[PDB]
Amino acid sequence: VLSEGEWQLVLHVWAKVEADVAGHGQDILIRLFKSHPETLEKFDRFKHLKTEAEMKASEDLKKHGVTVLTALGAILKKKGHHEAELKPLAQSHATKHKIPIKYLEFISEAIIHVLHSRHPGDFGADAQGAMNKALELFRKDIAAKYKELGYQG
Ligand SMILES: [C-]#N
Repeated sequence: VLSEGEWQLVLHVWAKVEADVAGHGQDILIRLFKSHPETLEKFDRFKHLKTEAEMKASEDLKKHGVTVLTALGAILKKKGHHEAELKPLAQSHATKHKIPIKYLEFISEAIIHVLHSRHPGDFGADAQGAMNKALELFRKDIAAKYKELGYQG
């Protein structure tokens, strides 16, 4: 359970993301695909992008990044009361896309890295700690849903 103070830190930093969801989305995804190209193989529509330049050029990837961050922000804003939001998400990622929890840890790293790169002054140790806490809660609850749906991790 995160405290109100920790959620305030998470939401405060998230407000910076909201100023440019598309920009942040591109950075986070490109980051993920570069650090872990294996995650790219999971996206049929993006598998062919060879370089970072091509990724930035992709209109579809930019649209996708918006969809991802929009969903994540809606979850974070629930401050832990996200059971209903997690259900559809857990089902498509477990059953349809087969996304191991391990990949969710990789994207969590990508998010933290980008926030650190783009907002040093607002992403100090405490803010990063609060953000890490929130993302861990997300992964914990998503993993539980995985088990219930027959995927596991
Ligand atoms: C999902 N990206």
